[PDB]
Amino acid sequence: FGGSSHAKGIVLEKLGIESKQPNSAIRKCVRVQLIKNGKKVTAFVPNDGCLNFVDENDEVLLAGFGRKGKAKGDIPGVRFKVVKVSGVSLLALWKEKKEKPRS
Amino acid sequence: LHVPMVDRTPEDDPPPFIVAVVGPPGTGKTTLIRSLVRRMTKSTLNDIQGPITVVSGKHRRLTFLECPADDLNAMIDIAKIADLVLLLIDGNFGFEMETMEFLNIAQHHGMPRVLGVATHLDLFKSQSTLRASKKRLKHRFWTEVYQGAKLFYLSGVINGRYPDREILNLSRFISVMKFRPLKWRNEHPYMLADRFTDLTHPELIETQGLQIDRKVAIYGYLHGTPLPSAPGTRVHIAGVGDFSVAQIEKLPWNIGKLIYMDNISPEECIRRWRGVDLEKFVPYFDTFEKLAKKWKSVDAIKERFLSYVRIVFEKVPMEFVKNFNPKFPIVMGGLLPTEIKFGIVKARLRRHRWHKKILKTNDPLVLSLGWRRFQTLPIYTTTDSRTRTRMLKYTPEHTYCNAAFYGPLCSPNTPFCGVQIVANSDTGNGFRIAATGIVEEIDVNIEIVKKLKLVGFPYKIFKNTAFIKDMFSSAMEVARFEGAQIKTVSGIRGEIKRALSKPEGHYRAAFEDKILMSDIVILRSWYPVRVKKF
Amino acid sequence: YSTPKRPYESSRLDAELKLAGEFGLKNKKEIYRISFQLSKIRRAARDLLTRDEKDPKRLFEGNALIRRLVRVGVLSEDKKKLDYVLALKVEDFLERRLQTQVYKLGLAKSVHHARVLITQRHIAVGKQIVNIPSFMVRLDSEKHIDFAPTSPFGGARPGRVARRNAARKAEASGE
RNA sequence: AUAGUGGCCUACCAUGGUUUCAACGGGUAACGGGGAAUAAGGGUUCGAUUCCGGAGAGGGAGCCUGAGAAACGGCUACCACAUCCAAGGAAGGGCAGGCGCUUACCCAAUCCUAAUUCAGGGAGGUAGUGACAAUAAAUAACGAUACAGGGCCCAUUCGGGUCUUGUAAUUGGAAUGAGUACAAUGUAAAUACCUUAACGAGGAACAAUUGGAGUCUGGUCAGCAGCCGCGCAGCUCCAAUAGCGUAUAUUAAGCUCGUAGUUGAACU
RNA sequence: GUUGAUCCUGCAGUCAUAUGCUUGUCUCAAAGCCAUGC
Repeated sequence: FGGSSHAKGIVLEKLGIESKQPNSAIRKCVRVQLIKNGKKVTAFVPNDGCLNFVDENDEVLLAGFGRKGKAKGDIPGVRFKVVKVSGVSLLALWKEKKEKPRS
Repeated sequence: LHVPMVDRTPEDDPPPFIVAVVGPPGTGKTTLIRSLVRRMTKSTLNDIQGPITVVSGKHRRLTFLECPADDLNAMIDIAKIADLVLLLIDGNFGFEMETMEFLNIAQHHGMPRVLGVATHLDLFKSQSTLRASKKRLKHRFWTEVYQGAKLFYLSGVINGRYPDREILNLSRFISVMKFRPLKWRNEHPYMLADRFTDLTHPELIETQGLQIDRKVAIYGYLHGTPLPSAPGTRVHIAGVGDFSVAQIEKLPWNIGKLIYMDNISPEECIRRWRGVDLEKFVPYFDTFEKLAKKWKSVDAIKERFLSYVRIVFEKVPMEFVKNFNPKFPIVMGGLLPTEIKFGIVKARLRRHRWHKKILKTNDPLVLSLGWRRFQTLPIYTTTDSRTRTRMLKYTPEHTYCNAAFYGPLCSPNTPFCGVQIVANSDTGNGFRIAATGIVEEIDVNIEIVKKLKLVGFPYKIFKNTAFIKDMFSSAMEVARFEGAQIKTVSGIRGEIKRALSKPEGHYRAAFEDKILMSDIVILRSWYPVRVKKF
Repeated sequence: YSTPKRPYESSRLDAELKLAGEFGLKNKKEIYRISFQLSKIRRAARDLLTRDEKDPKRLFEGNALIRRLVRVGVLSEDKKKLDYVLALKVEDFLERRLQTQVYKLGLAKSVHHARVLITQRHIAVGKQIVNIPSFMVRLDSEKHIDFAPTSPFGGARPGRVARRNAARKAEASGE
C-alpha cells in the first residue's frame, strides 16, 4: 500500500491455488491491476471458492491482510484480500443477502 | 470507457430519454402519468395516448412508457433498455412473495436510476405510525438496494391530482439527475418504435390471405451505436422473431470514387486516373537491366534515411395482424456476427434468492439472452477434479453447476438470466425467477459423461486371490473386459484376470491390496449421453 | 460513565458475575456506572482528609456530604466519623436498588422475580408507580413499599388473564 | 450659506496654532462598542452581535415628498446593457435560490398601525429534519410428576479429589404491555403531548446478533506395488448484547597561537 | 585466600480514518453546474 487502508482495482485474470484440506479443492487467486498506481498486485479470496461470483474484467476493492505484510501460510507470498466487487461487499453476496449488479 | 463515449455525442433533443412507470395493476399509475404530463404541457391535458412523443422543449424531450403488471414478456423487455426506473408502491407490499420479483430482473440486466413513489399510504394510514413505516421501507428499499436514490412520498389525491411543488421535486429529480452507462446495451444499435403504419400495396388477392405479409413502415428515434449505415441488415422483433430489413429510410479523376465503380476495369482506373492476382505474393518488378541501370544512382531516396427513422419491412405474417392492439411497447434490437449462428454454449449458474424450488434437467427453462427469449432444456454438469467425471440430476443449494445447452451462440460472454415460466394466473408476476448466471464460454460439439455402476458386493476377500460373490451373469462379458482395470469406491484398483467359465459373479481378478468387508466393488466410465436439442 | 482500565482480567471478570448472580443485573454498564459515581465521591473524599481540622470546607462540604450518605441510606450512623467513607464498597449502592429491596422485604421469593414485578405496572413506593429498577430508596421510604391499589395482588380487578379464565368457564360449561 | 450661532465657504489684515509623565507618524488580518455564557477580573465565542453607527442596491449627474429619507424596498436624464416586433416602436435591471462541501399553517397571545372597541403586519407564533453521538428496558415469571445417572473439577499427562444431577409439551394456573380504539384535556382555528373504557401469549411464538475453536461427523484426491496405506451436509461449546467486526495508523519496557563565547582572589 | 559440583527459582490503549452486518418502543443526531422565478 501507499500507507492508506484500501485500493480499488480491476481484475485481469484468474489464477489457480489449491489446498490439501478437506482434499484437493481449489482456493484460487486473482490478478488485479491498481487503478491509481498501475502496479500489479495479487490477492486471495477467503471463502469456499467464490471465484464464481466475481468475473474477468470487473471492479474490485482490495484490502490488507493485517499482519504488517507477512503472508498467512502455504499460499505463496500473497498479502492482500478482497472485500467489495461492484460496491456490494462479497460477504453479503456470500450468504445470500444481496444480488450482484450487472457489472 | 469508449462504449459510454459513443452514446452521448449524437444524443440530443429529438432522441428522447427513456422513462418507465412500473408497478402493480391496481394502483393509479395512469393518474400519476396524467399529473406528470400536466406539468409539461400547460395545465390541463389528462388524456393518455401512450407511447407518445413528449416534446419537453429544445433542452430535453422525453418519452414515457407504462406496461401492465401481468405481461411476462414486456416486463423483461422494458428492463434492459431503460434509463430511469420509476416504481409506484402501495401500502401493502414488502413480503409479498409473488408480486415483486421483477426487482431482481432490473437488478441483473442493468440497473438504471430507480425511484420509490408512495401514494396509497394516506387512505390506509391515519396516524403517526406511518412515519416509522416509511422509514422501515427506507430500511428495505431503495436505500438498501442502492445507496444514492431517493424514496418519494406523495399525497393520495387521486384523480384531481396536484400540479404543485411535489412534482417540481419529481421533475427536479427527473430534470437534473441523468443516467449511468450500461455496458452491453451501448454496443448494439437499438430503437423504440413511435408510430406504426401498415402498407398493404392496395387491395388485391395477393394482399390478404392465410400467409400474406405486407410492407410495414415503422417510425422512431435512434439509441446506442448507429443503425443506419447500410441497407439489408438484420434486426429482432421482440415476441415475433428475427428478421432482416428490406429498405431503411433516414430522417434527421478521383480514384476513391472510381475504385468503387465496378463497371470500370482496374486498368481503366489506372488509365483514367493517370496517363495480377494475390496468388503471387512477391510483388511485380521490372527487368534487371531496367532496375539495375535505373538504380545505378541512389539519390532519389536520400531523404529516406537519417435521429428519426422511416423503416420499411416486408414482414410480419398475417397472424400478427389479428394480434393487433393498443401499443403495448415494442422494442427493436440488433444482432451481431457470431450471434446469428447457433451453437452449444457453456454457462456458469447458481440458485436464486427469494426462489423456492429445485431444477431437474428435463424441465425446460425460459432464458433471456440479450434481446432474445428462448425456451431451452438446461442440462447441468460438474467437474470434481478439474476434469468431468459426472453430471447431476438437480442443481442444489449444496453445489452450483456448470450448465450447458444448445441455442443461439453468444461469444462476448453476456450475463444470463433464467426465468421459470408460469401462466397469466399463477403468482402475480408473469414469470418467477429460477436462476441467474453468465455465459462462460462458447463450445460446439461437447459431450457430457455420466458414470454408471455395475455392482458387486464383497463378503470375504484377499488381495491376490480375489473373487466377487454377486456381480455378473455372463461369461463373455468378463472375457471382453479381461484386458481392463476395475475399482472399488475405497480407491484400491483391480484388474480382472480371467472369467474361469463361471458366469455366477465368482471369477478371478486382481487388487493391489485386499479390499475390505464394508466396501463396494464396482466398475466405471459409462456411456457419454447426447444433448437434447430444442 | 467511564470504562475500567482493563477489560479482561481474571479475578475481576469472575467478580462481575458474583455481583450479577446475587443482584441479578443484565449489563456491566449497570455495574460500571455505579462505580463511576463512587469514583467521583471518593476523590472528593480524599480531598477533605488533607486539609485542616474543623475547616468550614471540611464542615459544610464535608458533613453535608456525610449526611447525604446517611440520607441515601448507605452510611450507618455509627460510622459517622468521615473515616468509614474510604471504607465504602461497591455492593452498598447495589444494595440500595429498588429491585433488591423488594426481595429483602419478603414478597418476591427471588431477585429475578422482583425484576419482572417492576416492569409490569406493579409495586409503588409512594403514590407514584415506579418501573425503573434503580430507583435508589432513601431509607425514609422502606415501609411504604407495597402492592398497588390497582394491578392485582392488590385487588379490585383480577386482570385480563384472570378475567379471560373466568370467560372460558361461562361459555363452555355455562352458556 | 443653513433650521441655527460657527473658516462651514469667500475677499481683506496678521504670521500664526499643538508637543517630553509625550502632539503627530505607524502595526494589531477584531468592520465598532454596551452587552450574553465558562465564570480568576488574564482569557474563549459573537462585534455578521439582542441596542445602534459607516458601506451598496447595474455605474453615473440632477431633482422630489414628509416634522423626521439624501429615500433606490422615490422620479428624470446619461452610460454599459439586453427582451419583443405586426419592422412603426414599445420595455426590465442582469438578480436571487439550490446543488456540487421536498417547506406549510395562523394573527389566539406581545407590541405596532388603522379611514383606529372591526382589521392588518414578508413583526410575531405553530408542524417537516435523526447511529458521529446518546437515552431508558421488553423478548418471559412461579409451581407440579413420572421416568434416569459413568455427574462435575484438577494435573492436555502417569493419575487424583469431590457425586445433590438432567433429560421428558407428563402438566397447571398466574402477571403484563408492544400494538388495535371512542371519549375528554390541549386549542395558533389548531396539530402533536398529559389521560383513557374496548381488546390482547404457552410458543409456528408477538421471528435478536455479530463473532470465535472443533485433536469433532461425512464425499468419487499425488500417484502407484512383492504387502500394508497416505492428503457446501450431522451437531456441540465459548462471548457481549441492540450492539458487534474488519483493514490502516497509533501508546507502554597531527602540533601551537588565538577571536565570538563561557567562567573566575580576598577586604574597612 | 582460590577451584568445581548439587538444590532453589526466572527467562496491550486509541475517536483515530474508511468499511460490513442488524436494531420492536421512547428521547436526542466555489472565478463550476443548474431545479426554479424576474
